[PDB]
Amino acid sequence: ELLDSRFGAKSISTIAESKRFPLHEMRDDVAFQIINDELYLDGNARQNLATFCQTWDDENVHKLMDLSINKNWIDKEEYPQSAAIDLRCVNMVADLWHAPAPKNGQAVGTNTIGSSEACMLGGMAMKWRWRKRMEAAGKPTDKPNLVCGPVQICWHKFARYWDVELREIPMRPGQLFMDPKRMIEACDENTIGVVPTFGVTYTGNYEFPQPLHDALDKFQADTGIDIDMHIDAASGGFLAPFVAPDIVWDFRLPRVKSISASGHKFGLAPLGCGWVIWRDEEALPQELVFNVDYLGGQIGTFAINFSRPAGQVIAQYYEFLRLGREGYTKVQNASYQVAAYLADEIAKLGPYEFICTGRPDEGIPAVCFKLKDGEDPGYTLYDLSERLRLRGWQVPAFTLGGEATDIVVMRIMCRRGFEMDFAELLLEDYKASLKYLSDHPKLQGIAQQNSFKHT
Amino acid sequence: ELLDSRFGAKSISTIAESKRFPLHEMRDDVAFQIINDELYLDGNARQNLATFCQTWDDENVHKLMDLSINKNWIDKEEYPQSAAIDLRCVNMVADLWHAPAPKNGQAVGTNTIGSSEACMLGGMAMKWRWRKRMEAAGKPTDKPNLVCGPVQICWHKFARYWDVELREIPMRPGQLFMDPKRMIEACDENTIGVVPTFGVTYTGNYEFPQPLHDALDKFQADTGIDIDMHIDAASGGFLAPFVAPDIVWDFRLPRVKSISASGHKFGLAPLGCGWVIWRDEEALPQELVFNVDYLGGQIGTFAINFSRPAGQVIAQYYEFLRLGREGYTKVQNASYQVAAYLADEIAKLGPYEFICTGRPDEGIPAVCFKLKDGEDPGYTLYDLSERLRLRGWQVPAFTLGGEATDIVVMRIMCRRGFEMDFAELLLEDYKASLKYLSDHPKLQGIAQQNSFKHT
Amino acid sequence: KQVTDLRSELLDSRFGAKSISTIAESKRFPLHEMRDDVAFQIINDELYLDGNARQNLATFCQTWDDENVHKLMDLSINKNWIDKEEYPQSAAIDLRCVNMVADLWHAPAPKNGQAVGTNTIGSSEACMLGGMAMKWRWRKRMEAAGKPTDKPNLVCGPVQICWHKFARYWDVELREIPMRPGQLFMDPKRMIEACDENTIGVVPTFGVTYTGNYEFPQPLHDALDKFQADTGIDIDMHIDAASGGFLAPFVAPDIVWDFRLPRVKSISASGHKFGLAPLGCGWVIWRDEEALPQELVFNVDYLGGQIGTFAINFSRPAGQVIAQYYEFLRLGREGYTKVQNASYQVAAYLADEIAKLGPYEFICTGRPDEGIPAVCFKLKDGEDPGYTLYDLSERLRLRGWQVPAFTLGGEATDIVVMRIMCRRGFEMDFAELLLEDYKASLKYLSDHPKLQGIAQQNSFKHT
Amino acid sequence: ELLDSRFGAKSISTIAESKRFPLHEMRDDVAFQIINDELYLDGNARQNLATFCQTWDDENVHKLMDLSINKNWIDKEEYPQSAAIDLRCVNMVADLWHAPAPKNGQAVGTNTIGSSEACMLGGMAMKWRWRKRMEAAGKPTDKPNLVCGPVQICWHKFARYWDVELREIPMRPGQLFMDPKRMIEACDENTIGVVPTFGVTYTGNYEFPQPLHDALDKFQADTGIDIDMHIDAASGGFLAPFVAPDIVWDFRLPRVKSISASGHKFGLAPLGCGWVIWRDEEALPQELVFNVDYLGGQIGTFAINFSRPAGQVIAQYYEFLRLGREGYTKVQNASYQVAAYLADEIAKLGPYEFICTGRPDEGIPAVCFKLKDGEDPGYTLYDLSERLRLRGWQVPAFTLGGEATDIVVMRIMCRRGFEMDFAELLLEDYKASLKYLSDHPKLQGIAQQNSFKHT
Ligand SMILES: Cc1ncc(COP(=O)(O)O)c(CN)c1O
Ligand SMILES: Cc1ncc(COP(=O)(O)O)c(CN)c1O
Ligand SMILES: Cc1ncc(COP(=O)(O)O)c(CN)c1O
Ligand SMILES: Cc1ncc(COP(=O)(O)O)c(CN)c1O
Ligand SMILES: [Xe]
Ligand SMILES: [Xe]
Ligand SMILES: [Xe]
Ligand SMILES: [Xe]
Repeated sequence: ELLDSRFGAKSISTIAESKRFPLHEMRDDVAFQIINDELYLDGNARQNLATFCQTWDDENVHKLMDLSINKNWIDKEEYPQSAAIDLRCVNMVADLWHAPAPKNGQAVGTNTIGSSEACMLGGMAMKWRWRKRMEAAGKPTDKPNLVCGPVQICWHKFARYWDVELREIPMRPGQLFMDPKRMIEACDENTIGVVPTFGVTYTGNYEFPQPLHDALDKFQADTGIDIDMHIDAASGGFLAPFVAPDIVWDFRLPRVKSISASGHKFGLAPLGCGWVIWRDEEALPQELVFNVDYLGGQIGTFAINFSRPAGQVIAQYYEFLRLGREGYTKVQNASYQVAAYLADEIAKLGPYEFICTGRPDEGIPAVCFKLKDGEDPGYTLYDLSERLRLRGWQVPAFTLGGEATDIVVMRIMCRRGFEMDFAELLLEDYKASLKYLSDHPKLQGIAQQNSFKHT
Repeated sequence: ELLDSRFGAKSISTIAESKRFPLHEMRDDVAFQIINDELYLDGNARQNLATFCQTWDDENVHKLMDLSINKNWIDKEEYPQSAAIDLRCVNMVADLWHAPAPKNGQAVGTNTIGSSEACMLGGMAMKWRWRKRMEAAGKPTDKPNLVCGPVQICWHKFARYWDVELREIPMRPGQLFMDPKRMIEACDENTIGVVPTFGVTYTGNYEFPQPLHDALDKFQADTGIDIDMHIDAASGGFLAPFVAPDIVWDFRLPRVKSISASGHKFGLAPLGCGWVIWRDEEALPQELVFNVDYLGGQIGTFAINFSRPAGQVIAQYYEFLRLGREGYTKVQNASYQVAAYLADEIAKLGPYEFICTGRPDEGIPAVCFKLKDGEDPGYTLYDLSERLRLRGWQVPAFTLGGEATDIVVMRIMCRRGFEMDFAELLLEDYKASLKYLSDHPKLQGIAQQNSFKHT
Repeated sequence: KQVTDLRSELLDSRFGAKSISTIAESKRFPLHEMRDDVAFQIINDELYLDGNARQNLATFCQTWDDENVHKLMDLSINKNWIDKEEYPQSAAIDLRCVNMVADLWHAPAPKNGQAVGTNTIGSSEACMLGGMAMKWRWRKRMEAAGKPTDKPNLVCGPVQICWHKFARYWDVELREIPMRPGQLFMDPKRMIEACDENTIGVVPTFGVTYTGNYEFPQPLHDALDKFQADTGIDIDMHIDAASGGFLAPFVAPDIVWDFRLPRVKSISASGHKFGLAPLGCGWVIWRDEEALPQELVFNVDYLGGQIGTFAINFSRPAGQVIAQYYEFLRLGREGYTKVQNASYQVAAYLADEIAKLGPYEFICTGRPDEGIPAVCFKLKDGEDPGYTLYDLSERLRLRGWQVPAFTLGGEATDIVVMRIMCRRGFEMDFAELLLEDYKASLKYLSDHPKLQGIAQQNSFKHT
Repeated sequence: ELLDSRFGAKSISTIAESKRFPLHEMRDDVAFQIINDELYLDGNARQNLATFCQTWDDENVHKLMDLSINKNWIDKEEYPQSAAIDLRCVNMVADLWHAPAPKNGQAVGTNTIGSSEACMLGGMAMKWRWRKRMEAAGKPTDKPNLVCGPVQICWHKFARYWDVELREIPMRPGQLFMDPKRMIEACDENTIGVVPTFGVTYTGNYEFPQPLHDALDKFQADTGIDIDMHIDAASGGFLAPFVAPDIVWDFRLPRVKSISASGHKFGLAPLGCGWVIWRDEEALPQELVFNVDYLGGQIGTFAINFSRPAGQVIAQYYEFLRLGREGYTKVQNASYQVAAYLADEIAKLGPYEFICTGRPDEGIPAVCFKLKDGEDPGYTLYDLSERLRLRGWQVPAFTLGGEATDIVVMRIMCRRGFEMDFAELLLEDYKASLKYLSDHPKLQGIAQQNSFKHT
């Protein structure tokens, strides 16, 4: 007769008969506690330096989210003020990225669940534009390809799910990104677009759309093939407009037909928010828009999702209102300041070569380094990653894709709430780890599992 | 210069600085109040009988959601307990639908944001299975079609986005649903699958998979053509297993390779929860599964979205645990009792012809009706709907699709929280409106806009 | 052949248990206990059918929420206003409010440091108290003069219902100066005509419920002076300043309406209107000890000696007084002036904007020197824009708004007006959105001419 | 230069600018803290045994009241559900007190802010009924009187405010309440009615209506004069129906035309809730009723107040619903158990004579006693009351009215939350005080201020 020390009663196991739908009722408050108690086993992510997504808490965001638990984004009739708020965000994000001022006062874009949806949506519209143009000219439309650099996994999914051929320019030592030369070599009249990554996941560096844009202009000159771009700005999109307004990467570039980003990365929204914006009505094929009947007349949607919570848009709106440009600038500078500082300090502690050092004009606030080629300080980065985990930190070590499959890097993400003091403390732990490693030479070479690298 | 009476300070208009990204910071607690006050203009949906989604509030769900605001469903490393709760639900749903007990102890399915993503996933798997089968028979794969009845807009989206021809059997009078005879005429060797809708959005009725299944068995006998099904049980999927276990619609049928439903409809989860289950490992082409690397190995996802909150899954788990089968039977029975009462009471109040009378063996808890042909009681259903809005209720009137385009109906949705007393009150207001329309005959015919119908 | 699995009793989807109905079982006192949390949920659930009043522009009462008012109210649920013994600190606070209000209205500085006045549940109670004391003063002056006291009358303009109640309940004849086109208010000429030696007082309404205009007490005061010079009859006033009472002192301190005028013997107003207190708070102040006849004061024994009360109510919560005190303290003259100005800004903009949308004649355009923050208008005479204000009201309800249209009293019973109340929380942005919905409705009414003339029920007009 | 230690800032005194309206703004949170701090000087009433009103806290009641802060009882249009609940309460109270089942389904009554207004209202209705009768008979209506026993102050108010001669039958030793003999001596054709008090404030005893009713029946036989009754059941009204249903005091007696009670006494509602119910339509002269226009028709009010919170009615409803008869019987008995106990136990502690010992068939849960005539234990009750204050308790010692002005009583009110355990502790403190008075004989005779005795 198994008992539970919590309830002073007969034990209900969650693991026994977690394989069948449960047969019986159980008191609501007991069910709540059992789950609540399980959840203590989840991490809080504050010491997690792998993830990009918002992990900090603001009481106001909890209140907005909690008011919004039942508020259906798709139901414009019942929730007309949430609907209004969503459209302001669309306009505000469009403005931020130099979208040509919209003819009717309303920018062409949509909120999404994350950058993943936002990319498939950008992806579909590219395909359709390329398909329309090619049928008009009487040509085969069965073999579209996409040209890009070391892209996030959403692009591999989009390519697979929509039968487009992924021409990914491989990462290679001393050329880790998509350069203009290799881009051009991979393009022809079946290329639907080119996708630069404005903040490479693996390393934190920017892929600068301008030099690529110039190559595509030249390419049109030489071949007559007119290629559009879509900027995956999952993280850059809410960084560069504030701390590096000089970098031309957005709608300021004529070939850029759409951009996407994550609200719930550096836009500071809570998990469950992305954005995609098109340059104008022509960037978005009408065949893709579905009009749904409501009382005030009908509205068009381009989204994969239908019903879903409006909480994250309202929270996004709250970030936008309370910070503005002036506010976001100070926030993102804070992060860059932390990244820079970690970068300089870590350089002093071993023979490291730095792929990314958290400068605002090169990428996102991220430190990314590898060991110097053919040097051996007595540990690998997997080893050091293991030591830091014992001190509560999740600092991922992993190998790159492509022809740089030989290279192991360590990458640190600096997000909101990882302030200068927690960086100090990481550093103390970092140093203590180097010390234990050197006191225990036997540890070398042992750890060999990659960590989660994707978001 | 303009002041605000809440703050006794210079006014900030959210409607003036609404077009561009704001330049200045504002005090957090003022942004919060500004937004909080706007959201009072949203409805609370408790008198809305137009929607399927949960709008009831339970204190434990709010707590679970609130703890879960940052829990990343995709980050199995940091949130391993959330990961575990998710997998449990997958098994529990599979079990509910009579999926073959799984070999390795883990059923084949995934959580989704809603039924929209669930259906595209199932839709994509149908396409690939059909493709693989044609390529083996050395036949062309360029003209896929999908056969179905009056489906929810997500299937129109699917067919557009993925280049499949939608053969929608049209609603017509005395013939609203996909019947076996009409289904068979639309089938051929390019049909990727047939999708019954187990709870038709427009009317509430079930399309019964079993007689369709018999027709497809006969169809393969006669032509050698072996057509699969995917059941869109958006609403029925959490009703029938409890209050009509003897309706054979699920994996008990060999042709049914996958099923989807909404957790946030009758599965009682909060907004942002959907499910899709496949019959077994072979129903899911591996080319569609993506393996992400993590510390404890690697898990395979099939999902359009990537990062996204885990609260909904956790809340769904709460509902499963606290109610079980005995609980859910009680809960759904309650809604059924309401709808059946409403249908009986309303029938006595006008010259009405009923398409759906809210019985558990016919469909979901919904009453759906139209005016009897050639009868004219001095008003239209649009008219009665507008009178009802004035007494706070949202009871939609709209026209059916296909050939029944001519037909106006009123459709009442009974969800959790809309209890017998509330139904009594609506009944009073309905009578009160009937009277006011009879006292003011000039009102007949004026209102003619369709209401939100789609979920 | 069955396929179902049903239970043979009525169930509730919330509780997965047997149904309990509030509606049958609403007829007799209930016989059985029920679980507390279930009782609570059943009730809380029903209350979602109440409006939140944010789009209700018919009411004067406070509808905005402020976290601190909620906490203060929540601490005070049990605090009994009448129980000076147990809640000496609440008693102190109440006394401070009375002084601050007196002070705000230029009451003569009290001899003993304590003004003569009381808190009440709302203006209704305030007014009966003012009316009672007026009646008693007059009764005594006549008894002194050995005259008959059985036929008292009260002169006033288009007043709120409470005066109709007071007049009935207390056997006083109501000489209401009737509203009529182009003279909607008690004017000096018609007031004088109604006045004789049984007039206990004249009651200017400083903020008319129906329209929002001020009846200005000073011209009336002048007439009443001239009237004494001619007849020797000495008539008192009492100002029903229900709403204007917490407006003019901040935005129009030059309008002479209060104790600055010697005939004004008491003033009443609502804290839970432009006072900004939460529902259930009024005030009445007497000029001095002599204005409140001792016969009306009841003395009750407490441990610290005895205190005198002039209240209709006895036991009652102190929350609103404390809440009112919070408002006074946190705002001051400086804060009120701002908060009040904000509301007048909304009214002025609505009035200037709405004027452009149809053929309207304006009774009140929300100007600080004319009345309260209210917009009140009627259709111009003999214009037919294609709808009545009743119809326009209806289309507005469908968009969530409650903007009343109702007929005026007296001889103007032939006029339909629309009135918009602008209170705290109804800010410029919300006024922008009303304007959009108003425009949308006009467009709907113009594309759908059959709607004209159909709607004809009066909306709630009184507070 | 003066500082506050709480805010480490320039001091604000509430005592300075308690004289004039304040000039300046302060920070909201500071204002709030200042006030909150002063409130700590208020008692919490748990040891106050002088009062009648509810002083116990229940979480649900707090939430309801807090939901209802803006809910306007008069505004039937905006808060239709609060209106509906109000009306149910009228019906439940009517039934409770054996009112004749109302014709049209709605009993004639109204909620009020307390017993005081409810008494005013019943009083006016009495004065009108007599007025109308007398006019019809062509007789003087200028000299109305009221006959009553030791009434609560509201009846003295009633009489002054409405020009009715109060004929209060005075208390006298051995005869403390209105008895039929003296009642009849005071009655005539100008008597608007007799008011028995069903739970006398000063003592706790019931004035029994039935023997008076017989006296009034006999009276009408001898003289032709027909005299109505109003019961003041401020406290008795929510006691006898549960623990003494046999006492015939209510609408079972035909001459009872109206009854009034406090919700916030033994009705268990929070402060600000009273009831008055009429026997039927005819009991309530239509002159007194005012019709206000709303949209759903028009409603009749008979109230002194106009705008006011609906929180308390709602709270009252919750108490009714959750408890019922069976609950109320339990709650009320428990209080009687306490007062019975105190009465037996105090009896043993000195030379006391009891006026009221907390028996259900005699009065409310109160103990009221005086020192035995010509007996001197060496203290007065005033002295005992003061000793008890020192140890936290408020136990009032006062003198009775009329011809018992020679008499000092102590009176203990036993209300909800003053449970057996607290009585026990009062007894301990009671014994210690007597011991202190015994050891310190000088203390005797010194204290002489009457306590608050009225509610
Ligand atoms: C470049 C890029 N694009 C897409 C994504 C996916 O974003 P989300 O998880 O917000 O859907 C990420 C995060 N990995 C990314 O770095
Ligand atoms: C049959 C069906 N399938 C798909 C959906 C879409 O579900 P969701 O809102 O969860 O995306 C609905 C609800 N409209 C539906 O009725
Ligand atoms: C002039 C006037 N008098 C008194 C009142 C009554 O006040 P209350 O609702 O606060 O009791 C009102 C509106 N009710 C009013 O506007
Ligand atoms: C018998 C009697 N009648 C009337 C009242 C007045 O009650 P309230 O304070 O609820 O107005 C009381 C309160 N002492 C009472 O006991
Ligand atoms: Xe869009
Ligand atoms: Xe999967
Ligand atoms: Xe007073
Ligand atoms: Xe009433």
